[PDB]
Amino acid sequence: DDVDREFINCLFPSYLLQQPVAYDLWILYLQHRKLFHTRKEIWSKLMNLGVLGTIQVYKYFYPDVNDFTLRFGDIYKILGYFLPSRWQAQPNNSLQLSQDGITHLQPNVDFAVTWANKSLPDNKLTIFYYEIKVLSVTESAENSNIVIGYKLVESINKCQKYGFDLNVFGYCGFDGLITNSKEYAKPFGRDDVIGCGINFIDGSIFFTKNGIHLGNAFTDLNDLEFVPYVALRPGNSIKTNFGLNEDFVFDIIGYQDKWKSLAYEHICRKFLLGEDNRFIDGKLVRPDVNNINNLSVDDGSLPNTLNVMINDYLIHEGLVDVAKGFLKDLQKDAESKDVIRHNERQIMKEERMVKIRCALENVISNTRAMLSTLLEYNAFGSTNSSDPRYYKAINFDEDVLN
Amino acid sequence: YLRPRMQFTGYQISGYKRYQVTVNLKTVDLPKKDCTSLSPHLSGFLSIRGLTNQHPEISTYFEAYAVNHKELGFLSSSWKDEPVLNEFKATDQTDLEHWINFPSFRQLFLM
Repeated sequence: DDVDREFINCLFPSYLLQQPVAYDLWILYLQHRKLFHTRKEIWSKLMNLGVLGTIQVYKYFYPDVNDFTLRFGDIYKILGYFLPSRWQAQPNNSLQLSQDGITHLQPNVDFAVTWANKSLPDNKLTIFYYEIKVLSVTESAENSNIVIGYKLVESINKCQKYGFDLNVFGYCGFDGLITNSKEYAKPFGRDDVIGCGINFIDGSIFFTKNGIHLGNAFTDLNDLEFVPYVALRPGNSIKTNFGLNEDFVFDIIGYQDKWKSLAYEHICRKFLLGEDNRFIDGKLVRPDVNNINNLSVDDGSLPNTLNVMINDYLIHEGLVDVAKGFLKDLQKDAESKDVIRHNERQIMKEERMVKIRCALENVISNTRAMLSTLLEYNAFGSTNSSDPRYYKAINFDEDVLN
Repeated sequence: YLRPRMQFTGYQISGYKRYQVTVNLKTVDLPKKDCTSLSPHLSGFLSIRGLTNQHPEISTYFEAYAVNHKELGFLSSSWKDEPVLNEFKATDQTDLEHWINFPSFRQLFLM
């Protein structure tokens, strides 16, 4: 029903719910579904449980439609969240963090370094993004001693002394220059929203400044694990947004829509399959060919196989009259004659069986299964390990079936 | 006294010798509450001529920036990193020495 949809949009980030990672979030919500179970009542219930209150109040916008037409006319710990949600408190007590760990972060000259709550799995999601906002500056107004970015998960004193090491892919605010560089960007100062994101399709790390996309800083970073990372000198503080509480500034949703449309453009723009011919001695053997499936629209084999599957599904479901109408329409339209004869034999056999007293759903289920199997096994793009991986951009149930 | 057509006269002790210095202002453009522009605040001609010796006159066109305590501070660290403003910067220690020499600076910072 709509209440589950309202709760899952009120709990999780919106851009994460349009990726193939949304299955795991749906499973996580439905496992702990007893806690939760016209959107004003749902928002009030979520605030009573607590999703819209801290201490800076988590406000919400609610329009007034009737008046407008009148005058004119930790729960995330309980659920099992596996993505970063807060900064981690260092055991040496060198930082000041708030209760929620995102609202304030101030060091208590050497850098104070810290990382996030959890790491980012390589084979699970498509695009990750989070923002920071500089609240105070301890030099010039547009010069802050903050380094923000990502860190490779397999030197900490080197990070405290210098600001970064060889495993940090980040953006430095004291000179406007990336860590392991080049003319990329400019330094940021007070009241500046700096966003960091990673793209797992082509595998690149990008940064944004006040809603403007600043380009790709690092490239060819696939099959790796990263953690958010920040380094601050004492005197300046940041506010972090991982997307759970408030809305982003960037419009990352448009970025994701552009990449999904590019992937869909790249992909989508005999007549009996028989048994699997590569079973010998009970095991799968690799044929020494280039492809195993050789169906195409331009040769007419794909519509013929689709028509055979449609006829078999219609007969199997007890819709023999509809199959007869489909066969008549195929006769009216006219290796199609062999398809006509095979279909006619199928209705004759079904009529004989009915007088004496599937494959499509397998295609759908196998399509979903091979999309997920491609996702979780880190397949290469086309030939090289640097090509984009378009299967990461496909949500099969939300973009094709519905 | 910082009108466009205004003349100033004095000396200058260089090494141990004395020179006569004349300043003629040309354009005076002093900002207000908000200023994120690098247009020069003052402009003029400065001419130095010999007084003790027979040194010939050397006259130059100069430009100048005032110190407002919002953007252009006393120390050359709040001044932005620009190719036009990079010739006014020395060191915070040198700035502190050359400003603490004046008594009005001290009377400003002790109120």
